[PDB]
Amino acid sequence: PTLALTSGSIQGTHPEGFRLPRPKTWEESSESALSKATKWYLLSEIFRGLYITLEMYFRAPYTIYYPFEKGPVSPRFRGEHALRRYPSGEERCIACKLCEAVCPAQAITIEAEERIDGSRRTYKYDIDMTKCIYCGYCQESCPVDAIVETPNVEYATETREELLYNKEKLLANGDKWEQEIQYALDADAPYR
Amino acid sequence: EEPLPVLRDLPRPEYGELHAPVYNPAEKYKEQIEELHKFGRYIMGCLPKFVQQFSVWKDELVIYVAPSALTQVATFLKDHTSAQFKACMDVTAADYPTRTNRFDVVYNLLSVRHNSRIRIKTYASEVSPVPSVVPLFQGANWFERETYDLFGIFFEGHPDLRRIMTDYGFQGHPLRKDFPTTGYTEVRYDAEKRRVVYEPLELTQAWRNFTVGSSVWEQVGDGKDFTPESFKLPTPAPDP
Amino acid sequence: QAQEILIKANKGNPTGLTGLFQHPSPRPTLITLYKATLKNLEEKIPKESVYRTAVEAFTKERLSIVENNEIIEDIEKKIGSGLVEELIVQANEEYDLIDKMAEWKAWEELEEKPLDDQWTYFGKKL
Amino acid sequence: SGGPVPVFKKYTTGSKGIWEKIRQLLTLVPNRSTGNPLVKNYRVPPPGSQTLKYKDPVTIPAGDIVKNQYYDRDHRRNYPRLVAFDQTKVSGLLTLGSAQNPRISVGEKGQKELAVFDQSVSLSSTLATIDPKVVKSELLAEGGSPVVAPSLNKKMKFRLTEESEHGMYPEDYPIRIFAQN
Amino acid sequence: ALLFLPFDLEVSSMLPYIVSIYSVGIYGLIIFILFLLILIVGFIYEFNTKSLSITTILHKKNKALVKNLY
Amino acid sequence: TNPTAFAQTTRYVKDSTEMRTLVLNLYRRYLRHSRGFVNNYNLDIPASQVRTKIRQEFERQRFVKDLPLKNVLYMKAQMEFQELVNFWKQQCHVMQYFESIKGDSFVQKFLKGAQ
Ligand SMILES: CCCCCCCCCCCC(=O)OC[C@H](COP(=O)(O)OCC[N+](C)(C)C)OC(=O)CCCCCCCCCCC
Ligand SMILES: CCCCCCCCCCCC(=O)OC[C@H](COP(=O)(O)OCC[N+](C)(C)C)OC(=O)CCCCCCCCCCC
Ligand code: SF4
Ligand code: SF4
Repeated sequence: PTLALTSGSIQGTHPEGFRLPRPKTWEESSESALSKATKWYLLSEIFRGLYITLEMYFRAPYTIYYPFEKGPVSPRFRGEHALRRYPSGEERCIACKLCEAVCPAQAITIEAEERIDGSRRTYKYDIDMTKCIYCGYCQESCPVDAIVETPNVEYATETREELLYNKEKLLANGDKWEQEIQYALDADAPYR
Repeated sequence: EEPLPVLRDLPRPEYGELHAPVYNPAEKYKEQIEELHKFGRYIMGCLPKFVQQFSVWKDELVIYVAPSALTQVATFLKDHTSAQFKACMDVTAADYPTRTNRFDVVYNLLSVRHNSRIRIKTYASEVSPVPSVVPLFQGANWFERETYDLFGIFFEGHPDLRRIMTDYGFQGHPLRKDFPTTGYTEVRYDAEKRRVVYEPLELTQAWRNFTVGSSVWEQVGDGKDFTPESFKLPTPAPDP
Repeated sequence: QAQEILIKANKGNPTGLTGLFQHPSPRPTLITLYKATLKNLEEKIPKESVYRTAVEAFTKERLSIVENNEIIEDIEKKIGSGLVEELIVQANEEYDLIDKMAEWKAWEELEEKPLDDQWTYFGKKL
Repeated sequence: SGGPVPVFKKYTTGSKGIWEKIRQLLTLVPNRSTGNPLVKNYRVPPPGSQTLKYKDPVTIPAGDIVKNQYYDRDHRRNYPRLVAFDQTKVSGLLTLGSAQNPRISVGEKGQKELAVFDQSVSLSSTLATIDPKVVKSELLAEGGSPVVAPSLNKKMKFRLTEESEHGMYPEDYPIRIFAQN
Repeated sequence: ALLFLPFDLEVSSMLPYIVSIYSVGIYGLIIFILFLLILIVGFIYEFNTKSLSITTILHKKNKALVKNLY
Repeated sequence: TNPTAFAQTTRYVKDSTEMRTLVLNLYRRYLRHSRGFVNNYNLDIPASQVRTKIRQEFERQRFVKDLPLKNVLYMKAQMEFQELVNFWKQQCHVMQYFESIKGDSFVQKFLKGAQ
């Protein structure tokens, strides 16, 4: 038999002790008048508050001297995009257009056809680096690891035209950062 | 004062092959399904004049009412002791242009009393007004202000209905399906007028609609039957 | 008749909830509103309505528990719907509902049936 | 429990020698850490220079080569169908009972009755004309009691703790800590 | 701001007593204390009326919900 | 909670005649604040044209017949007034409202690409 008889539930029932006791009056304060006034007139907690702040003055600060030092990075970090190659030198991308279809922001533009020697290669490949949200979906979807995000973050440009990376630019990044891409790929290969 | 352990080097458990049971996730809601079904019917029996129909999905009970049945059913669910939904969490809508009344106004009520949530669905058209629940729930003042801004629904009885999200003097209600996702206009700074001006929309890269390449095969089946065996009409058994 | 009762005190010891002060006369006030509701129910709502049976189910039940439980803590744990100061507002709102429930005549035929295409979503009937 | 912990049991840089004794003599709470992580412990093998060779984890029933038919574990296609109960079906259930507790005749006589509630039946009329025991047995509960809103968590209860147990603010501060019970 | 002016002229008129505290002796000390008592009776008056309190007469109202059964 | 300045309740009118009284009343309210609109918005035109262009937009809807269309066009009628009074729109918006502006021959549209 449940408490539907009184339109009550287990959930509606408050725990024991839920009702507050009678609030104390001025005659039930444990502190004497002088103790309460010595703390009040001599700013007891403020002088403590100063003292705790002064403890920090004799501690080692946290600041690092960028650009002479860098904060930690991990192999999964997402930064600047780069198009990679095989060791033999052929471009890794087979113009499969997967990354273009995942890309949440539609930052990728791929135009492809059969190469001069028959290969399935891309002749136009742009990333609108001012439209990308640096999300890593293109990297996850590439079947041949052709498009990755290098750990670079220091590439701020004076003009916005310089942030429209075309296929020449991205392949030049893949050559520049190939060694660092291998650092991250070797470390985080099994986790993908 | 022993030196701190190097947590890298401490031993770790060894496991062979892992086993995890496979069972339907919808099964664990079975008890919740019957109780919402009972309590859903209870509201209908109490108010047959208003409750058109009720539906249960897993652990969510929906009550479908007409626009003229809104204030009545909302009041009943707020004041009745068996169902004290004092807190209204969400007021929204949805656009289904195929239906005669496209907009589908949905209310979510919370009962901190009995730890329950109920949903009210009431339809509306583009020109037909809907009663405002602001006199009951003060928390719907801005949720109704937002629904009008994004759906253009007329809310009758609202003390101050106005744009809350879109710009002042914004033409058109964005979440209506006929409104394009990129809108109609865009702004730029005009040197001659020394002020930011509106101009008609013109995209340097037109939006690409990859949604055309959707699935040509149906992807999910007809579903499964999880109605409690106490809410199905019995089959009249054959005679001897 | 002119019986004036207090629903929400505006001063006194707190109850643990902000704005809900302790009620000076908890038990007598509940009994007055339970007796009124049972009386006022039959004045306006006919018998075939389930709602009338539902209120008389527990308004009777909450009226019998109050009488036999002089200790407030025994009232709360047996009704099981919060503090006694809350039960006053439950009882009060239970009373206001009947004045509106009778007016709506909410035991009658469905005033406005949905169109044949209303509760259909993406080509399936719900 | 969350009792205070000696400073040398926390992974932060701490003083040694004469300065440790100075640090304990002048600090308000001597077991407070400076917060600068231990250089020799924190992230010492970086995430890119670990030694663990990761292996893809696979529970047996759903990763096996055998006894692993996909239609057994294809839960996405076993979703609960959407059923809406109109007034008519409530009336039919109310008058005729349920599939578990039948109140319908057998054979063609029963097939007559089910077809009665195969078209519009307003529920206002059904409650007006039916046994009052039906409402007390089907619609309402426990002999006419109402149906309280069901709880999303039947195990949601609370209880009051005290500072000797919850460790937080003492009784004077205007908040109370609730346990599970 | 208005009460700043009377209390400022009280403070600035304590200046002559500072550079003459020795040579006025007990007599000028008793007069100085009397000069301060009369002004303190003003401090009592403006302390009891709570003149400097901003107060909140416009808002922060609460009421008792009282049913009016018939 | 209390409503903001110059606010009105949203009621769906059911009589045609009732609406026109509200419609006509609202028109002077636009006209009354016209000088303040110029002063507050620093408009470059005298208040005469401000009164001029207000009237035209009322007539644009004069010939609606069905009632449910009448209310919504009145509900949005009040909202535009309320925003204008309370200085909610910026100077850029109001200028561009009144700063707005014969079709080309077939050869001319053909010559420049048409539409
Ligand atoms: C001496 C000159 C320098 C300090 C001047 C100011 C004194 C302040 C304390 C008196 C007021 C009071 O109320 O003192 C009493 C209070 C509170 O005691 P409680 O909370 O009841 O103690 C609890 C129960 N016990 C008594 C068993 C412990 O103690 C304090 O908070 C002490 C604060 C010490 C740190 C701040 C001093 C350093 C500041 C910078 C110095 C360069
Ligand atoms: C007889 C011995 C004479 C000693 C004279 C010293 C008195 C000093 C003030 C004490 C009174 C007090 O701190 O008062 C607190 C007042 C007003 O508090 P209130 O509105 O009355 O509420 C609290 C009292 N109740 C509940 C009883 C009504 O505001 C403050 O927080 C002022 C804090 C100022 C801190 C400034 C930083 C300090 C810098 C110097 C150290 C580095
Ligand atoms: S990281 Fe994400 S947003 Fe950026 S190009 Fe790749 S898929 Fe597009
Ligand atoms: S996913 Fe990889 S292979 Fe496919 S188009 Fe993109 S970069 Fe080329």
